[PDB]
Amino acid sequence: YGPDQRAQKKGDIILGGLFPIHFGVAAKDQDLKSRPESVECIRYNFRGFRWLQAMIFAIEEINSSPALLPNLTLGYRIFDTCNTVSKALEATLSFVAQNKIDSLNLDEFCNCSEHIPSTIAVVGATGSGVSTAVANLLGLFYIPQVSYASSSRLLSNKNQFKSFLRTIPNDEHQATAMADIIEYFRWNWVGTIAADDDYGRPGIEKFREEAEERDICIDFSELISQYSDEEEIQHVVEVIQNSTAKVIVVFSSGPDLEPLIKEIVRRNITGKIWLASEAWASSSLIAMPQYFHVVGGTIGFALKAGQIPGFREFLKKVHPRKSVHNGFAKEFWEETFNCHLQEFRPLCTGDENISSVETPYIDYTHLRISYNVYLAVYSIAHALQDIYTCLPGRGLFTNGSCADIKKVEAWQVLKHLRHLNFTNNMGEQVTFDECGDLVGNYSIINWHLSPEDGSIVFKEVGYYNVYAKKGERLFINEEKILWSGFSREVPFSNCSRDCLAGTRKGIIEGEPTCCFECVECPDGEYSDETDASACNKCPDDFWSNENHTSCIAKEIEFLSWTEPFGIALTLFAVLGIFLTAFVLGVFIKFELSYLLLFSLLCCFSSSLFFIGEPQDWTCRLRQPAFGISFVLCISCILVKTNRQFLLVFLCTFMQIVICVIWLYTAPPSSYRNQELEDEIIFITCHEGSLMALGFLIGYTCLLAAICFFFAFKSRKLPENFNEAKFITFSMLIFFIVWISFIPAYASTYGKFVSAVEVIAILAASFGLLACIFFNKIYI
Amino acid sequence: YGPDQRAQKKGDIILGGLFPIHFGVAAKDQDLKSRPESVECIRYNFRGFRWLQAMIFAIEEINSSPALLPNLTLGYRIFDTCNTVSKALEATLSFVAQNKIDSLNLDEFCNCSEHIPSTIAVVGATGSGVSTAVANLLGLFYIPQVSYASSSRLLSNKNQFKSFLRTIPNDEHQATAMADIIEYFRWNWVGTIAADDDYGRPGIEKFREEAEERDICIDFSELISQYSDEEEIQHVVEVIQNSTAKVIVVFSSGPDLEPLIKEIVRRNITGKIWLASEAWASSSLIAMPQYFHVVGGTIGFALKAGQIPGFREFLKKVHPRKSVHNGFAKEFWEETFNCHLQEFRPLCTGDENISSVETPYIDYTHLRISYNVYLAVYSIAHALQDIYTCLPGRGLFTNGSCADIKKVEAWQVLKHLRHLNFTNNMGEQVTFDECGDLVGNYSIINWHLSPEDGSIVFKEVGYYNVYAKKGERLFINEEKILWSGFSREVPFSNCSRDCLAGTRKGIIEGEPTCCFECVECPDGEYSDETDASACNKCPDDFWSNENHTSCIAKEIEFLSWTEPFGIALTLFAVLGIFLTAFVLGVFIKFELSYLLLFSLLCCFSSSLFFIGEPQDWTCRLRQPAFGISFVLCISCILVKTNRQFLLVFLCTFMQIVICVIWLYTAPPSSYRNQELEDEIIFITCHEGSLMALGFLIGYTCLLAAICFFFAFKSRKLPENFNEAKFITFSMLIFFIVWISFIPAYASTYGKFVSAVEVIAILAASFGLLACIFFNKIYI
Ligand SMILES: *[C@@H]1O[C@H](CO)[C@@H](O[C@@H]2O[C@H](CO)[C@@H](O[C@@H]3O[C@H](CO)[C@@H](O)[C@H](O)[C@H]3NC(C)=O)[C@H](O)[C@H]2NC(C)=O)[C@H](O)[C@H]1NC(C)=O
Ligand SMILES: *[C@@H]1O[C@H](CO)[C@@H](O[C@@H]2O[C@H](CO)[C@@H](O[C@@H]3O[C@H](CO)[C@@H](O)[C@H](O)[C@H]3NC(C)=O)[C@H](O)[C@H]2NC(C)=O)[C@H](O)[C@H]1NC(C)=O
Ligand SMILES: *[C@@H]1O[C@H](CO)[C@@H](O[C@@H]2O[C@H](CO)[C@@H](O)[C@H](O)[C@H]2NC(C)=O)[C@H](O)[C@H]1NC(C)=O
Ligand SMILES: *[C@@H]1O[C@H](CO)[C@@H](O[C@@H]2O[C@H](CO)[C@@H](O)[C@H](O)[C@H]2NC(C)=O)[C@H](O)[C@H]1NC(C)=O
Ligand SMILES: *[C@@H]1O[C@H](CO)[C@@H](O)[C@H](O)[C@H]1NC(C)=O
Ligand SMILES: *[C@@H]1O[C@H](CO)[C@@H](O)[C@H](O)[C@H]1NC(C)=O
Ligand SMILES: *[C@@H]1O[C@H](CO)[C@@H](O)[C@H](O)[C@H]1NC(C)=O
Ligand SMILES: *[C@@H]1O[C@H](CO)[C@@H](O)[C@H](O)[C@H]1NC(C)=O
Ligand SMILES: *[C@@H]1O[C@H](CO)[C@@H](O)[C@H](O)[C@H]1NC(C)=O
Ligand SMILES: *[C@@H]1O[C@H](CO)[C@@H](O)[C@H](O)[C@H]1NC(C)=O
Ligand SMILES: *[C@@H]1O[C@H](CO)[C@@H](O)[C@H](O)[C@H]1NC(C)=O
Ligand SMILES: *[C@@H]1O[C@H](CO)[C@@H](O)[C@H](O)[C@H]1NC(C)=O
Ligand SMILES: [Ca+2]
Ligand SMILES: [Ca+2]
Ligand SMILES: [Ca+2]
Ligand SMILES: [Ca+2]
Repeated sequence: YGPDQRAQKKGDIILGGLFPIHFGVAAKDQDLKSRPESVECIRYNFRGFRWLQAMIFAIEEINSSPALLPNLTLGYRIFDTCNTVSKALEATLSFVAQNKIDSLNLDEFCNCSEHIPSTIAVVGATGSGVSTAVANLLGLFYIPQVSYASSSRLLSNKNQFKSFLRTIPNDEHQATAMADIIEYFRWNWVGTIAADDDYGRPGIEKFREEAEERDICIDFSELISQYSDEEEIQHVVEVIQNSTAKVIVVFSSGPDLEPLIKEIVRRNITGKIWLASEAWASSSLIAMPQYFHVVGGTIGFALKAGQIPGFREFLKKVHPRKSVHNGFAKEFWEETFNCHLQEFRPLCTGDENISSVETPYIDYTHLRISYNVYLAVYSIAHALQDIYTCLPGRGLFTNGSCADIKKVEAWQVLKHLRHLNFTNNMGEQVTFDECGDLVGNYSIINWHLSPEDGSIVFKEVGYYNVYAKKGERLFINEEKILWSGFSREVPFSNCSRDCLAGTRKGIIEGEPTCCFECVECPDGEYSDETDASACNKCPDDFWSNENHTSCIAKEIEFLSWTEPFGIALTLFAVLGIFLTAFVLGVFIKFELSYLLLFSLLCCFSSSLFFIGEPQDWTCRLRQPAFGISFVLCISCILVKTNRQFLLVFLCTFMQIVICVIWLYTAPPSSYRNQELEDEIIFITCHEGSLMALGFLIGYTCLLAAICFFFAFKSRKLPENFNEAKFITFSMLIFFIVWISFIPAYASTYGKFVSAVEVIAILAASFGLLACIFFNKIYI
Repeated sequence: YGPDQRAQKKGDIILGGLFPIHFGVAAKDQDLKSRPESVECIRYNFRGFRWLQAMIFAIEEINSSPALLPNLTLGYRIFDTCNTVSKALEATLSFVAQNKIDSLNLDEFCNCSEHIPSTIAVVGATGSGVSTAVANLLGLFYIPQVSYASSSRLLSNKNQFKSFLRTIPNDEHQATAMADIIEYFRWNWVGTIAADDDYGRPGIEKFREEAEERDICIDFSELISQYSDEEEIQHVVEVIQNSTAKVIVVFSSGPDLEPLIKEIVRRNITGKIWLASEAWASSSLIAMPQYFHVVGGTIGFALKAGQIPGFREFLKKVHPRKSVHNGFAKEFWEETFNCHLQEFRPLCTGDENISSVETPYIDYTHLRISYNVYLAVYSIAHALQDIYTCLPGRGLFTNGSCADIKKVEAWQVLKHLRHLNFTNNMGEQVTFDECGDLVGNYSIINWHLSPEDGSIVFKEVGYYNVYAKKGERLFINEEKILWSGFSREVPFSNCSRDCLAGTRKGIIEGEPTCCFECVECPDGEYSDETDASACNKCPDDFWSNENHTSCIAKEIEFLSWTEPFGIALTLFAVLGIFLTAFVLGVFIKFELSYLLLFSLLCCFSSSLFFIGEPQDWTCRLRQPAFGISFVLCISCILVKTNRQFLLVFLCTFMQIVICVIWLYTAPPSSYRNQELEDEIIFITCHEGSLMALGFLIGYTCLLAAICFFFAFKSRKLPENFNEAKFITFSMLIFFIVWISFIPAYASTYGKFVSAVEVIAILAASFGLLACIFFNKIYI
């Protein structure tokens, strides 16, 4: 009853089932001026009719085989939901009629002797919003509903849907797989579009939750339908164009993506690559070659293919007249042949060949959902069989007491369906869990343009083994994948391009983390990693490179030990010591010849003890550069004509005591400074307050000025071959050297602050020897 | 029929309605050993019973008033959903019994003469998952459903729910308001918890979508229920503790938050402040004083209060025996008095006062949902009235032909309900939109502990005017708000604390943007803003401060024009020029007295033309510092005893020609360098390759060495009061000055590179005058 397009056949036990023979209802709206009448469905679904044939086929095979349910035939009242909740509820109200005794005891019947014998288990409602509406109704009467293609996670909530089983995997696996795919191809900037019903809406929440643990931040999320208006589709495609994310994850059904794909190919937005949900990844409404400019190379999902024998030929035996138990065969025939059956459109002969025309009823490669229909009706049969072969004292009910077959109630069938364990034709075990659902392995496909009048061929490119460990479930042989239909390289789909190791990562205010900016980091970068969030700081021994990479450029080594700018001065000091030694040999062969020889050799020989890399000892050894000059300058008070003569310890020991007092004041320690940036490693010996200044002013600025005060009366006086004038010239030369020393010493640094001191000491020690020894020898 | 707990009363036209008298069903599960029987509901809902009384009250008021629907009474079969889809569907299958003629024509009736006269409009199903299940069923028969409290956005989809109206606002406004609240108090780190049904699940998607335009990034999102297990509640509160976000947005119903609040107060997680959805913001299951340690100061939402007169006393007239048309009064009485009515628990007298005991049936302040029930049944009445007062040729149906009253069908009532326009007792217009829903203004509340044996008082702290402009809808008088029950300052709820203007903002890899890190930025920060994402670069005139704030510290001004380190040298140059001028006056009073006076005055007077801030002219004027010395050094070849004498242009004009050739080689331009970092603004005049070196070696290193070659025979020769020896001493002094000049010039910079040149020039010009003029005068 109810609708007048059934597929009815009697039996001892009647199943019943629901199928999408059409695609939706007529788009006309009731203004409710007249009495509102039944809406007509509009498009036609050959794949849905094939699914109906798959249910019918297994019913006939069970009824023919005596090895399963003998002496007992099965019936079916298959209705047709035109993919809508209203058309589904119209049918499943006629399912529960003889069951309407419990609450409404006012049934009275008065309509049939068998009173429309009760259905025992419905099969289906492919739509997930359809099954949610039907299972609310069939949970009052505990009739088991075995869906074949409704696959949302809301239906696995057994406090509300108390009688619901399904032979399709849940969608907590598929939304994980579409996160693992993006994690495998390494994108981080995607977009989501879901159908606004119970298939896409809770299926995209799982994807949003499971693509934030992998930090794939999502650009946009928009909801579509199949009854949306042009402003909504406009808003959606403006969001699509207005963003830059090439990977779009569409979690939607077949005919709900149709108004979006129509509009996008009408506006020619080429470039986006679509991940596909399981519903429309193999869909004859989107797999059209005129759409291939935009939809191409879409990575999809499909369930594991099944094998049904003889079903291919059972499909061929269809006829509008020969099928008495099939109300849909006629409208199928006149749809596939554009006829008009009699009992614009030509009248139909009724002898046509179905394999002539091309239609998705028979043009197919793999049984996927038809296998699930087949498995569902076999599972109902095997639960009935395990009711049929139960012995007393062994059953599943109270006190082990099982029940009969001829008076069987639906809750018993549900009880035996919960504890099911049986084997396929493909030899696999089939069990429903505590939430009543199979688990299977998806087979990832890819849409290819078959270039010999073929519309679109689906090339299998991998799988997704849900049985394996987490982290390793996804195997993609990615040699076959033609991104956007033709290409071979993986398209870029990040938000910002990952820039190099010269820079760190800086951000934009109010934007997701998957796109950034990158700015170079200065003065000690050592930015070693490729996508560092903050480049490090260089260690104190090194300085950053030109291109700011890892700092192996180290600091300075300013010592000047064997440098060619100091080796010549070392040679000059050696020649000065040797010129002192030859004069010593002449003055030995042929106290003023002893002390003013030895100390004058010492002040010229120990001057080379301050060139190179300093330390504690070589930094404390700069006070003998005053002490040896103090002893060598005793000639100016010892060799005068107005000369007891060994009393030079009146001032030399005073200088030694001042140096001993300054050894605590100024340090015996070389100190580094960092005055430049890159090569600024120095050593400068850090004279404390005034120690060297006081020593110099107490010895060398005093001895020459005292000798000038005594030889101011001797410079205009010849004595001992003009030794007075020669000593006055030597004192003036030493005063000139110490006048040249001071500001050039005070204004320079590092390598060039020891070189001036050693040059001044060599100048004094060479001058005091040359103005004395040559005049004393050659005369 | 159906259930045996009705509230039934006859009438010409019967309404029917659904109400949550209990809170849920018994937690026992069917193992399905026996035949499964009807589940019993468990808790009791006094507020739900008050809502039922509010429906009954307005039905009696309409039936008493002759000014609305005269000569026509109204009936009602009010059932009770125990807040479940199954208990609702049991009732609304008994609603549609006489309507079951269209599809199932096998009704036959055979049960009643009037055949259970048809309901015309149901009222309610407060649960949004309950109304979604009922409205799928009542859209086949086009019965108008007027919900009073189901308020999700899925129900406003008129392709599927073709007959559904509601007198409660949608929840696209409330989820916007809870984003505007957080935007007003300026947090950016919140957490969301929603009930896993159709009230919280699509209501939190609107909040997630509308709190990313304001960049309030969400920490966690977890779904709860009321039939969840202890592992799930454990997982949720571990997520709550394990995070640091004090603002938690709970979008859930009354009894679904109960298992979470029980567990949280059992684990004493104090500190989180709860934003409240409209459902549980005024709920007698969560507003309990023992829970106040955790739930306190929760900002809530409530609908606009209504005013019903006499309803307070109509509630008082209740009795289990006097109410013949109310099956719930008995179980209400024995629940509110712990009696046991007869026809552990004491037997009940049946004379008790209801206002004695405290219960949410009568302990209330504002009618909120009861007003919506009242408005719903008045709206049904007024649509019936506008059917009743229609004239022919005027109606809303086809050809203007309206229909009668005595044979009225439900779709006509739906047609008149769509075009409704009527006025309240509070004088406001009530219209349903094209999606069939009122719009109202929420009144934001806050939970306060009434400290005189009061449980929890709800203090109104503002509103949310949805009629106003976007951006300005939310008014919170925030002087009343006690955060966490007692405090007064707004609690901090950001992810990272907003740090200061010394630093920029750096990020952590794999974390949301609402928390960051902040690192100081070096060497030209000028980080002026308070939360800059990247501090700027300082301009070329300035350098960054110590605390890296806005760089008003500028660069150097190294010129030394009127400095006290150059003013003394300016005084020395003026005294040198005056000492030249007095010798000029003496040599005038009492060519070697003309040229060697004027050029020797010029080389000492023009030396002050190179101290200060240089320019093009003052940078080109350093070649006369060679030219004037070249003319003043002609005395060494003009005043000799072996002296035609005006042939000084043999070398002075050669020097002038070399200077003219060098005026193109070396620039007449002062050049800046930046050798230090902070104060490094210099000007150094950038001598080109060798121009000044060639000029110096061609004039001053040549004239003295040529004069020494001629006076080597004259230094041991007195002539003209020893002028030869005096000129030899002057030439030696000039050679000493030029020997002191060179490396101290080559090794210094900036301010201290002009000071050495001007000192050397003053030393030469003072020496050549002092060794000549005094000896020529005093003799
Ligand atoms: C879009 O942005 C993605 C950031 O999420 C980039 O993903 C990065 O890819 C790198 C490889 O290309 C990964 O490097 C790997 O790091 C692990 C350490 O965990 C190493 O063992 C691997 O050897 C190393 N791979 C290689 C080839 O060296 C990054 O870890 C990964 N980033 C993250 C956060 O996981 C995408 O590369 C980028 N896409 C494009 C096209 O630039
Ligand atoms: C948590 O983080 C929030 C960031 O989202 C901070 O919000 C910031 O608050 C500031 C005021 O406290 C805002 O400054 C305002 O900026 C506007 C310019 O658009 C000016 O007109 C206002 O005068 C100015 N307000 C003041 C008082 O100067 C920031 O704009 C705002 N940030 C954003 C992105 O909107 C919260 O302050 C922070 N919470 C705590 C406790 O630190
Ligand atoms: C699940 O997917 C896996 C992977 O494709 C399939 O496991 C394979 O099974 C065959 C037969 O046992 C083995 O030869 C292969 O080695 C397996 N692959 C592995 C272990 O990686 C499996 O058939 C799929 N289906 C089911 C129901 O498990
Ligand atoms: C909506 O909220 C607004 C704000 O509280 C209410 O508007 C006020 O209405 C009264 C009466 O007309 C005026 O005196 C106030 O000035 C209004 N407030 C404004 C304009 O900010 C209004 O009553 C609420 N309800 C409805 C149905 O609009
Ligand atoms: C797309 O970008 C343009 C450019 O500003 C803007 O005007 C338009 O509103 C955007 N559309 C959407 C849907 O954001
Ligand atoms: C769309 O673009 C593709 C390539 O840019 C081009 O081949 C095709 O003709 C375009 N179609 C339309 C309708 O613009
Ligand atoms: C035993 O079985 C009978 C009927 O099968 C049942 O009524 C009884 O309750 C059972 N007793 C037990 C203990 O299981
Ligand atoms: C029952 O199912 C389990 C796993 O689901 C399987 O191991 C076992 O073999 C099954 N029983 C039979 C008899 O096949
Ligand atoms: C909470 O944090 C602890 C500390 O690492 C961790 O062991 C635990 O798993 C966390 N719990 C959750 C729910 O993340
Ligand atoms: C919870 O904590 C509050 C304050 O820290 C304290 O007053 C209260 O006694 C605690 N309760 C329990 C059960 O620990
Ligand atoms: C006029 O009204 C009659 C009955 O009310 C109806 O049958 C007819 O179709 C109407 N015609 C028009 C043009 O509205
Ligand atoms: C009908 O409703 C509109 C707004 O909804 C209002 O302006 C008008 O006054 C109403 N009509 C009557 C008669 O009140
Ligand atoms: Ca399809
Ligand atoms: Ca933003
Ligand atoms: Ca409540
Ligand atoms: Ca992360």
